[PDB]
Amino acid sequence: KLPPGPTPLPFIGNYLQLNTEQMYNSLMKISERYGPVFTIHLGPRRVVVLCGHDAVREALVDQAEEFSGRGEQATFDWVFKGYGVVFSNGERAKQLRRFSIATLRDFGVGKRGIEERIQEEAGFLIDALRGTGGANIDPTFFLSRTVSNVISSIVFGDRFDYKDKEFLSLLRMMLGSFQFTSTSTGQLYEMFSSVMKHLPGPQQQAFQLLQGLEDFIAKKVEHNQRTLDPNSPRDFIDSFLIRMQEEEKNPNTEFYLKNLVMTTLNLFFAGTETVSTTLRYGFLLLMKHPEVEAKVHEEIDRVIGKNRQPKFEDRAKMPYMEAVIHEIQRFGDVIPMGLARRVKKDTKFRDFFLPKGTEVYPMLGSVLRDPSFFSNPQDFNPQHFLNEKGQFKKSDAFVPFSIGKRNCFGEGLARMELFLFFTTVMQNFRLKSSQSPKDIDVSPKHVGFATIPRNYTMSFLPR
Ligand code: HEM
Ligand SMILES: CC[C@@H]1C(=O)OC[C@@H]1Cc1cncn1C
Repeated sequence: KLPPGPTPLPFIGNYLQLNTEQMYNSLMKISERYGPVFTIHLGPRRVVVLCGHDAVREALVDQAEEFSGRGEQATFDWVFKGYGVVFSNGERAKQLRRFSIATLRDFGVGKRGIEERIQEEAGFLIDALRGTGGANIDPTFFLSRTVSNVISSIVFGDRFDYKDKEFLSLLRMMLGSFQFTSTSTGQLYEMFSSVMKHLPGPQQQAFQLLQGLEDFIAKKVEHNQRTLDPNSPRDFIDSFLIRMQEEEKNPNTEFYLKNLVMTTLNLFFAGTETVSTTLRYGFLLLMKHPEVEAKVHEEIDRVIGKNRQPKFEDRAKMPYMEAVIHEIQRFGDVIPMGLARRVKKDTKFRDFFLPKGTEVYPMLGSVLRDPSFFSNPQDFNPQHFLNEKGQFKKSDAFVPFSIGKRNCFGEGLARMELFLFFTTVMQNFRLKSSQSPKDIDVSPKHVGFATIPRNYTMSFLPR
């Protein structure tokens, strides 16, 4: 009645059929044997795995409500503990998601206000890149510093200074723990956390980075508290603190300190690392494909010129750039196995029975590479998103933000950011790699919770 799967063993589950370094390939390999909907045992964790566009959409959209539970990610769980918008369920989820979305729009998200803040931050990126003077640099932290400062404005009320030493450490905490969950040990940790949380190893260093992140947010919330102005909130924290006061006499409130810290961390973390990873990966692809870089240039120069900052609406007259960013997001597949769902009630899903509470892995990468939707899914080709007339072409299999009732509500911000950061950088610079285009390796460094591109250095050269 449960979907079919390989026969597990007590405690280790499907250990023998799973290569923890490449969980994605391991899971896809077994679906070729059992079909697109199958059961797996990640140690004692029983998970139903959804592969391909059809399986994922049918579950997460067509049976949207039944599949709207949030599952676990054991590493982030160590810090969040089911608190915060991301890992919440039921009433907690309802309240915090609703609140978060509204307060984000209230601070400019999806509006003129945050476009300007992205624009301003992009100029600061251009300045920093200008300052390198075309030298061979690691782009990692130039990018993350810029991305992070958009969401930081919303939640903390101001950007960090680029020379802020603490800001860099915050960014390292985010990079290191994100990377960890993408490694072989990280993915083993998803199977065996009940043991591994108490053992020495890479898990502990990731925990202490998560701890550093929690500590800063806690600290920021306290400062905000002692200086709070109930009539004029400066940031996301303030709005949340204001609601906490309004709800002090409701004993079943979801608005209390721990949910504040964790939601704030959720957004600071998700609002920094993913766009940063996507950008980092984008530029590596662009250097691998010099001819794609040239069309991006051709379009930018013809549509925007050189004398003004790119803006969000330039999107509509830039089908190629839109296709390029989509392909980067499709190819880069930053969240390859989505973020775990779970069934809200006993569920009938296409001839299978899934008991209430059953965890679900929506294999987002398998949709992004679904051969029914993209002609050459393993290649980087912006034509995946283009008409024969050269106009932009939507895809139902373009699901990097996932789909359904618990989909990424940072999508708006992220789309704007990607459009602005990519265009403004490509407008002002051309890219020079350390190695020859043929020698560049755009295969991932790590694939686990996230897809991480290999470490590289590069030059940003003025046009
Ligand atoms: C390229 C950029 C991004 C990608 C690819 C991405 C991807 C994802 C994915 C795959 C999920 C799981 C959705 C699901 O459960 O079906 C998710 C959830 C989430 N993301 Fe993003 N994200 C991005 C940027 C952002 C940003 C900028 C923010 C904050 C402004 C953000 C905040 C969140 C939150 C709060 C959730 C959980 C929503 C919930 O549980 O209700 N993300 N994201
Ligand atoms: C680590 C970032 C977010 C968090 O706090 O816990 C899980 C979540 C993952 C995520 C959501 N949107 C983008 N990412 C990378």
